Amino acid sequence: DERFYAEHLMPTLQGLLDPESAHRLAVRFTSLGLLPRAFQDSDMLEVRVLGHKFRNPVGIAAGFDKHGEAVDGLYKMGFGFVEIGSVTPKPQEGNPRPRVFRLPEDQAVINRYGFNSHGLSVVEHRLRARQQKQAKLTEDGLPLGVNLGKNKTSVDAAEDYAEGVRVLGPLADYLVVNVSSPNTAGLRSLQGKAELRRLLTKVLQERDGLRRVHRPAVLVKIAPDLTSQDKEDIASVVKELGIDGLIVTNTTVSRPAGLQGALRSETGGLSGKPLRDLSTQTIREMYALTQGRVPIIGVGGVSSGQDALEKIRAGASLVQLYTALTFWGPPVVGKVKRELEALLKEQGFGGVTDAIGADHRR
Ligand SMILES: O=C(O)C1=C(C(=O)Nc2c(F)c(F)c(-c3cccc(OC(F)(F)F)c3)c(F)c2F)C=CC1
Ligand SMILES: Cc1cc2nc3c(=O)[nH]c(=O)nc-3n(C[C@H](O)[C@H](O)[C@H](O)COP(=O)(O)O)c2cc1C
Ligand SMILES: O=C(O)c1cc(=O)[nH]c(=O)[nH]1
Repeated sequence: DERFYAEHLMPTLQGLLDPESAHRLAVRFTSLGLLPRAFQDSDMLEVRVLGHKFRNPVGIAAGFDKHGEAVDGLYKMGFGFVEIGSVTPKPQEGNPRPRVFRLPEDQAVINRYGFNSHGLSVVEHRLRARQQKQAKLTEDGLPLGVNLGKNKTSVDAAEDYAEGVRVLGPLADYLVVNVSSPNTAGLRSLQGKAELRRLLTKVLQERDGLRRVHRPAVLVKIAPDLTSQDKEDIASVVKELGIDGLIVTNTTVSRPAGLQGALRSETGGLSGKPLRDLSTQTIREMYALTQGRVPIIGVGGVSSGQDALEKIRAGASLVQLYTALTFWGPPVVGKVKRELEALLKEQGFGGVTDAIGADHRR
């Protein structure tokens, strides 16, 4: 029940556990399938993109399952697709705790995990243990994405991503080159035109070298804090290299006027409601700059069917959410899907596909 989780369970749980502990428990419970029984996906929610079928367009954003420990439990939660990561080549602990903060009054979160990761090797074996099961899930419209990061002390960023492509690329439907984390020094500078072109050329060559059935689509995840110039350059490089898609957006280092949370000034990436429209507008811009020819996964502040549809109409073929789950719990997934379907009908769309980029055509 949506009300029970939102009004009693989640609030109570958050009053007993600090945010990081709550997240750990969340991963455990999800991996064990301890979830409230979930909404029947209708044909209207089906979407075909990135060379795959997605039974519904709502996925779990990177960061919740960083090490690929609860993939099956997440599909059970109702997500149309799952994205794990970010995963770094070698294992690393990330930043010291506390590194995640709740801003209840803003329905937001600020985190500075710093790419805490079990590493490629561990995640590789974890995914291989269910590789064939995933193959059937994917064929049944439930794709898997793998988000790649880089180690804090890496001297060659491009090689870190290349290694991720070689090790986890064969186990993913799509790979995400995450160059938008605000918690790794100098990482976002990789979004620059020159560095991005060099980086992505290497990533794509590595990807193309994989055997056909193990060749994933490659997407780039960008920040919501890019200048107009940065966006023009990214769009240019994407079209030049044939990048398969974009994930828009990661968390923001900005602090919108109006934040009420006592922890609003903590260093880190802000997620949730305060990021919603900044992300939607970034999706709108990237869609236009790419002439609607580059698939976009919209992410940032999605907690309702309306939030999802606004991003879809802005140009997103798929959407993801994370923060909303931390406030409303598992039931939010079914809620978003139910509201989205109803809105699609009310607005005269035959299905999700018909609504993609609709705002640009009116
Ligand atoms: O809650 C938090 O403060 C934060 C996070 C979080 O993962 N929160 C969740 C949580 F604490 C849970 F218990 C969740 C779950 C996960 C699965 C089942 C659940 O129902 C229960 F507890 F009754 F079993 C609740 C969940 F999905 C979260 F996102 C991530 C950053 C901060
Ligand atoms: C606690 C936390 C950890 C995250 N970790 C990652 C990560 O490792 N890689 C990544 O690409 N994004 C990461 N993100 C960002 C989310 O994938 C997403 O882009 C962003 O939070 C906006 O969506 P939301 O408002 O629904 O949370 C993280 C977000 C949070 C809140
Ligand atoms: O691990 C992290 O701190 C992190 C990575 C990322 O891409 N985004 C985010 O908000 N946090």
